[PDB]
Amino acid sequence: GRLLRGGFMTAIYAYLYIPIIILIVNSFNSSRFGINWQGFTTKWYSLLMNNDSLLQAAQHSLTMAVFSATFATLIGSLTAVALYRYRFRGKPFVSGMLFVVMMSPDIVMAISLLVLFMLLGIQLGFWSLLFSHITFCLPFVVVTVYSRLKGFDVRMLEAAKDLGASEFTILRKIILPLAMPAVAAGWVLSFTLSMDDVVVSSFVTGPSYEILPLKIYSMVKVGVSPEVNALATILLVLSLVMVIASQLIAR
Amino acid sequence: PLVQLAGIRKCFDGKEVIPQLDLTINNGEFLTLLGPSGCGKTTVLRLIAGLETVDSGRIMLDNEDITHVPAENRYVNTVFQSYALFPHMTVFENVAFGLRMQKTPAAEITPRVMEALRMVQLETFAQRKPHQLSGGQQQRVAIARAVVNKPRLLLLDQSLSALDYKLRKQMQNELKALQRKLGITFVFVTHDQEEALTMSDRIVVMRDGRIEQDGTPREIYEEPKNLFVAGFIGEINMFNATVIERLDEQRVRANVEGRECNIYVNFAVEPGQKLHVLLRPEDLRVEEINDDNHAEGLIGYVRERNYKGMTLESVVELENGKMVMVSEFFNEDDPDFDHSLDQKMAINWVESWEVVLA
Amino acid sequence: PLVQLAGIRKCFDGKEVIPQLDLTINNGEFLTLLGPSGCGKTTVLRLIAGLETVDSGRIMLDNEDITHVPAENRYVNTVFQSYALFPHMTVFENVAFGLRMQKTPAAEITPRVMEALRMVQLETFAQRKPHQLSGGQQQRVAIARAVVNKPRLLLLDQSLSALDYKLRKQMQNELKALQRKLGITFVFVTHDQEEALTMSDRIVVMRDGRIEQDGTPREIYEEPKNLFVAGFIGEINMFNATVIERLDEQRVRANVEGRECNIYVNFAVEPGQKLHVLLRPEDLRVEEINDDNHAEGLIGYVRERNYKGMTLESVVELENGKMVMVSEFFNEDDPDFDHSLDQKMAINWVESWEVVLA
Amino acid sequence: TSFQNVVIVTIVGWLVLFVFLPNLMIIGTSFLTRDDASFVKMVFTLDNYTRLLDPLYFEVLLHSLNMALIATLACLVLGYPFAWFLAKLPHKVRPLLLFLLIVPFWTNSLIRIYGLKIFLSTKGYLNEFLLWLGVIDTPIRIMFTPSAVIIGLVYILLPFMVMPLYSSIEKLDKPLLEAARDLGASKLQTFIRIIIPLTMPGIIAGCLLVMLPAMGLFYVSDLMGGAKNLLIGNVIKVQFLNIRDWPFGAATSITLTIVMGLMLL
Amino acid sequence: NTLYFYNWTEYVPPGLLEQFTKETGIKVIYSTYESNETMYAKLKTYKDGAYDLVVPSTYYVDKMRKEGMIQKIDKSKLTNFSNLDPDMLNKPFDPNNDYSIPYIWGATAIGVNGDAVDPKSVTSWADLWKPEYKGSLLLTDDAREVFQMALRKLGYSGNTTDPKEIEAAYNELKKLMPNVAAFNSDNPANPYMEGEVNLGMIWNGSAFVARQAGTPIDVVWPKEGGIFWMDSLAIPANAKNKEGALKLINFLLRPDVAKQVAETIGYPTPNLAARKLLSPEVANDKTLYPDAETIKNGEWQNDVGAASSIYEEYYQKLKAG
Ligand SMILES: Nc1ncnc2c1ncn2[C@@H]1O[C@H](COP(=O)(O)OP(=O)(O)OP(=O)(O)O)[C@@H](O)[C@H]1O
Ligand SMILES: Nc1ncnc2c1ncn2[C@@H]1O[C@H](COP(=O)(O)OP(=O)(O)OP(=O)(O)O)[C@@H](O)[C@H]1O
Ligand SMILES: [Mg+2]
Ligand SMILES: [Mg+2]
Repeated sequence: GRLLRGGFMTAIYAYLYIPIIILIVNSFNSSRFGINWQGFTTKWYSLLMNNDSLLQAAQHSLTMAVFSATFATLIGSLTAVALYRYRFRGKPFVSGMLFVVMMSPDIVMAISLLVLFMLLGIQLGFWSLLFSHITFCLPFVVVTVYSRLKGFDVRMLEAAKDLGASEFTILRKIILPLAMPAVAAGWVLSFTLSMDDVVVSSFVTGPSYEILPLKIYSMVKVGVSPEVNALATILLVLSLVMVIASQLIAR
Repeated sequence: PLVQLAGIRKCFDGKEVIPQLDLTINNGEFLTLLGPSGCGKTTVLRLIAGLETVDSGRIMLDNEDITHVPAENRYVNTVFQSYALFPHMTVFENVAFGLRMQKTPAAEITPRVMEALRMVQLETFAQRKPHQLSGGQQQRVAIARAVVNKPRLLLLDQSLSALDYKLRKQMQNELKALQRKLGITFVFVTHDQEEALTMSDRIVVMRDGRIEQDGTPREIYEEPKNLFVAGFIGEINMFNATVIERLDEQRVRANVEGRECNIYVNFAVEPGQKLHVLLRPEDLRVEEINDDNHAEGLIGYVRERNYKGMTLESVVELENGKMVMVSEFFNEDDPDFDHSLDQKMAINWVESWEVVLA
Repeated sequence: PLVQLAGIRKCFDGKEVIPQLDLTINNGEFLTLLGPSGCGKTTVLRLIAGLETVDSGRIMLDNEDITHVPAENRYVNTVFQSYALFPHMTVFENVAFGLRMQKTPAAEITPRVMEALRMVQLETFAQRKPHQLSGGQQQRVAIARAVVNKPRLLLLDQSLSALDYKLRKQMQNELKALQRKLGITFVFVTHDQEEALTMSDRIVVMRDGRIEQDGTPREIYEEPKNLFVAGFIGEINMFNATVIERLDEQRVRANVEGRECNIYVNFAVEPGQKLHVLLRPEDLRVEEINDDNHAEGLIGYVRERNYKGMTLESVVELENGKMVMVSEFFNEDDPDFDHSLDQKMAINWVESWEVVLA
Repeated sequence: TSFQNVVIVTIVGWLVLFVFLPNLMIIGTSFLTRDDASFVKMVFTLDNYTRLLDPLYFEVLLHSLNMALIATLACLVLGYPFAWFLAKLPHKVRPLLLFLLIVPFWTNSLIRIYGLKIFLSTKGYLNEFLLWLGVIDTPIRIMFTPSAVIIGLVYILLPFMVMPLYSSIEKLDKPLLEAARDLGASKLQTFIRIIIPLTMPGIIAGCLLVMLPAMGLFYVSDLMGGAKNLLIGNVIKVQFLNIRDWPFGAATSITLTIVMGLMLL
Repeated sequence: NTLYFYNWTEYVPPGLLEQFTKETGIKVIYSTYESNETMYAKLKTYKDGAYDLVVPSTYYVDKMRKEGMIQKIDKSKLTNFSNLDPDMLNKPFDPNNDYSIPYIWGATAIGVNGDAVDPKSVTSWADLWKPEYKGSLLLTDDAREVFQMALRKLGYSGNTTDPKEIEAAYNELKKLMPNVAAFNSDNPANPYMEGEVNLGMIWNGSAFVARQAGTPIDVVWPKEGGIFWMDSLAIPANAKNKEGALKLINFLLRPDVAKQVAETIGYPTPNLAARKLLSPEVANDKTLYPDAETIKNGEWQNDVGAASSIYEEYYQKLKAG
């Protein structure tokens, strides 16, 4: 009984991790189309450390993901709380715009927003990318937090109001910890959405704010060298060490 | 007059729970509310506090209109029935929540919290989560959380139900001492009638939102005003009487369960009315009647006993076919025939002890 | 012997909660469990049910081992304290959940559910969700959900606490009628002691996981065995006595609170011992003494009188510096005599009505 | 009341600025005419909608809906038991495993698909392994078939079903489950009558978040299963970037959104 | 000043650009794009953004002269214009190299895996229509290449601009569908290294790179012809720094720079003074660098007005059979 459950969980983990090991191994092959092993080499890493035009793409993408995810989770959490508890004139109008965003073919957005920014005078670059990375990634956090909020126990809210609790403090202390997993899920989902975007950013960016996925997609002409595998291994190692530090230090 | 409720009316989904209600609460008063299990008692407490509002009427506190002021702006506190307890905090944070939100300086947060915890005999459970405690402990934590502050109006709704008798006496004395020393007004909701009668100085009985009787805890027992407030406070046995002759200005002759006798009536009466005579179980005396002849006393047969502690409840059936509910003290070590079953029995009452109603 | 518990021991988070236990529950029995608010009664009730398996020990139901047989296979039912009530189902569905889960024919579901609801006086609340009800109505639904399956063993955890007096009497009568008619075994845990004595056949008092005394509803109140069982079951006064000399057996001379008197002791006693003499408040007689000379009685002054319904509590302090308790009927009101205040009076008992402990 | 007012005003203003105004331009464009060197001209026509009556567009819409529903159901079936099993593990381990599930998803999708194609191809590692140990005499061909499209969609869109489900499962109330088990229940009946009615919001949220994005993934499907079948994404992309008929693309997008909204009732 | 470069990601090697900065103070800020269509749309819409040097295709060097989006290249001060093969110089899509300068060229042809299929068994385009090749052909996913395959099989020109001829091409392509196994969306060499497909369309440079990794993929020149393509350098007609761009072109026209570029990526180079410096076996490989008459009497993908819509609509209809 325990054995079957473990087999299921390890089967899914294998399904999600067995290509990553292949990429890590092929980061050391000598073939530029890794389908077979042709020797052990470290040429690709030395090439990467000297490229000085792909590293900046990684840094820009990381900063974009962090800032976009933080503001998106904050605004989405406040939106979900507002829809569930607060009372104002029109909620259906607010709800419908999120659905329209979730159904935009991702090509029409990159043109409508581009025309809008030129009309408004916003310079293309950091700010234009952020204002488009927050707009989407919003329905996902709104939906998650609204799903978590439903079924809430109003006895706690009533007791907190009875003891004296302004909206800010009751929100924070009573609702934020009791709905924390939804917030964390929203943060990670927003982070992973702000790294695979290639269509909106290619239009709403400017001459110098190049990001990493654009480079990978444009390498399709000359073939994708194991350089990007070397970059992916480094980023994976950083992600793993960050959490093995966070868990061990405090919790 | 600390709190005044005038014309307050409340309906839930189109049905009435409080049609009309006029009530006044003063300073330094212990007021208890009693009712027939579902009339309305938590609705009134929530209306007084900042919870659900009122359809029509007026609420006044310190001669100020507060009917449209929310919670977190009224100086009242409440103890719930479902133990509204924060599940992600220790006992200490639960108790200190109220102190923290009124910007209490950080020096005296701990001594006051530990004082309250010592009051409820839970000083050793400071760092334990609510899901690691039991019912009485959770209830005591709720009491402590409500009484840490210094509110002028404290509403308690079944705050002493999950404790044992010996500990309930200590908590009654604790609350009484707090009220005497400080000056907090109390609104106490309970169903244990003896605790209500011992502990308080006004008792209000309700029935479907109607105030049926309001008075000091002695008129509730000694002098009932309707027939409902007489058969609700305790055990009572009702006798039907027909007035015969007006003897004196305080004495009337009446035929009651078929025997002519003398009763005390203090209102206008005319031969031809049907009156209710009310007596208590502990006011009736019983005597053995071996002789066949019977005079000046009801005849009956004792059927069973109960032995409910210090008292021996006794049921005696009359030839008419009605119970009487006779009560006494159980003296087991006394051998002078304390108990005997299946015998003819006589019951009498001392005059000027009954209660007369129309 | 329907259920046998041998050697049950359970520890929570490394601390002992139930150290050791040996219990036997028979057929057609009413067993009541009393303890001081933290003793471990509901953990015992859970151990009986399929929930909360044991760390070590053994349980038989008839002659078969259930100690590792899970729930859903034991034929016991429970009435919870927190009213474990489904919020997405109506009252009707809550009641009929159990009936449907054992594959009952679809014809008999409705009459059985309606009979169960008529027993609890909630026929009109058939199509209302739980959150629209009050505490008492929710508890009545909780009783009805467990009753309607007709189980062999029924466990109740404070199932008559949220009601008023008159309805509580009706539910007590109804449960007793069911037990007499069908043959169910009841394990009922409650804190109201008068109800515990009036409706039970075996009473088990517990403290810190220990079975302190098991006996009939009379042996608890008349002849306690321990000093803890004497200070937990009611009000009591304890005096210190020293034996002087032993008269003819079943009679011993002793000095208690400065007065030499007779006490009935039925075991071996040597001179110089210190014994406890316990008396109940109703077994003392208080008599006025206007004359300065005092003989045959302890002398003291009354300090306050309390009006508890149908009685008149009074506390008297001796010259020694100790407060003792005296009780008598107060509906002796409308008398000539029988009212007084701070004076000098004597306390005397009736002989052979005491309880003596080592 | 000031805090609520500020929150509401901010939420409405952001949405109006960044969602309403572009959509008004889209609607205005959908009723206009194609012109070179301006992308649009000032002529009011209804032909950009009456050209949607050919069977091609309805057929591609049906095919897209079919693939999306299959991927959604497969993710549900493969993910609900995963969340249920993980909800039983000790409290210390849970967040670590939650994060280890998502750390593979923090790498570029194209590289991940390249890894999968290396894995499952004819001359891939799986076939060589299953050949040198015996069994599988001829290579097993799985690529360039409709099944590979489903495998890729699941490989891309699994967490979007897991996390909303785990959030809903974690909050389940223990006393209700204990009461059910005590009233003579069983595992199947507890699942049917209690857990699902109390977890339905999580299922609905996950289904929306796996289905609606699935209609925009036309690049993973193209890689993993050829281009032998068309999808709506390719139609709009060629209408915008290859034929350069912007009004017609706007019309197709608006009709797609209206149909998808009405389908959900 | 500074220079803006709009190109594919790795088309000009890194480190090679460092010597341009060392020799001349100009520093290059590099911006990249996914496809030519995105380049056209982004350049046309965002007029405020100014780029300094862009690399279009043979189609899009045309369509950008008639609409002013491109500028004349002053060839007087390109001192290395001699080092370029005259065959690629003058073509009908740029009349006198006034608006473009060739950078990288190539061809499309039949690629055959010699391990499983005999290279000499197939010799022309029409042999892909034989019924034995069912479910084993790879085709490129762009309308003009497939329609050019069909048109050269029939005997017409690539830019036919006559609807009747496109109809015959569509009818002929409808018969090829039972043979197609996949339409390729990424690098042509990628589907062949996994063994999914053993015969079909391929680029010659991709075949060279694939052979340099252990997979014997031979390329056979179809008798009907080969479909040619090339990329060019041009100036985007709104540029703040024109001298920097026109110096960068000169730097890229050097012999050693061209040899490095042709070494790091296998695609043929148009410098004649640079292919001599390459390896003896690379320059003489007949498929990579075909003989002169085939190149000069070749087909180049010029621009046809208003008929590209027909090609794309037909490519849409043909897939959804
Ligand atoms: N949310 C509600 N919706 C509709 N009716 C309600 C609601 N809450 C209570 N009622 C009804 O109000 C009436 C009494 O309200 P309430 O709960 O305050 O009575 P109570 O006497 O204070 O509680 P208890 O019975 O425990 O003493 C009940 O008939 C109850 O069914
Ligand atoms: N989850 C728990 N973890 C650790 N200790 C617990 C836990 N639950 C209860 N205890 C301890 O069990 C003891 C009481 O056990 P139990 O709940 O069986 O009796 P009880 O509920 O207090 O009886 P009553 O309801 O009459 O007050 C308390 O010391 C309490 O702190
Ligand atoms: Mg209540
Ligand atoms: Mg309990």
